[PDB]
Amino acid sequence: MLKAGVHFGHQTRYWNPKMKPFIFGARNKVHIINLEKTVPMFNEALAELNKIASRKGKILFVGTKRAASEAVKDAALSCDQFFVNHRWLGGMLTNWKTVRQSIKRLKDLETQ
RNA sequence: AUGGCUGUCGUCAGCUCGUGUUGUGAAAUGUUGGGUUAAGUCCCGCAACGAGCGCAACCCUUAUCCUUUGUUGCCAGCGGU
Ligand SMILES: [Mg+2]
Ligand SMILES: [Mg+2]
Ligand SMILES: [Mg+2]
Ligand SMILES: [Mg+2]
Ligand SMILES: [Mg+2]
Ligand SMILES: [Mg+2]
Ligand SMILES: [Mg+2]
Ligand SMILES: [Mg+2]
Repeated sequence: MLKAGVHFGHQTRYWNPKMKPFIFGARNKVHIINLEKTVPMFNEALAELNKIASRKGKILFVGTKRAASEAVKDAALSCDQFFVNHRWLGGMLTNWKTVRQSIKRLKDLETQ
């Protein structure tokens, strides 16, 4: 059921064809998602995230679009996980060996 | 055939590498873009993240002042010559 609040979908422009099964679609030439399809998927995702946390893992929230910036740092501060709040540095994971020095370099400033 | 040394483009601001990513590949990106600088100088942005040789600084000299020392250098204030 509609556990959600009020979003009823968005993104009138440039709709991706391969998302047709998730589209309900109607008003004011703006697509609206099929929340009936969403709820089982969101619950399934929520259940899985838990399993991971239960084996002790990090989730690394990612959301860099202004609006959500503060929303992310807070949600990630709580739950003691980690987050990326601003521009995602290309290669932040593929070459972790190089960004590691930047972290170590950063740690130096805080201590000094 | 060479070492060493030297001129020259040019004291011009450029030249590259590690990892990552893109391309079948030669390669590309970074190093491009908006401003700015004498400067690849700096800031912002950005599949790039960092680094090196260059630029700048550290060197010599010149322009002001202070402390120390005062002869073979100096003579403001004192004595007569
Ligand atoms: Mg390849
Ligand atoms: Mg170049
Ligand atoms: Mg290039
Ligand atoms: Mg530029
Ligand atoms: Mg430079
Ligand atoms: Mg750049
Ligand atoms: Mg120099
Ligand atoms: Mg006299």
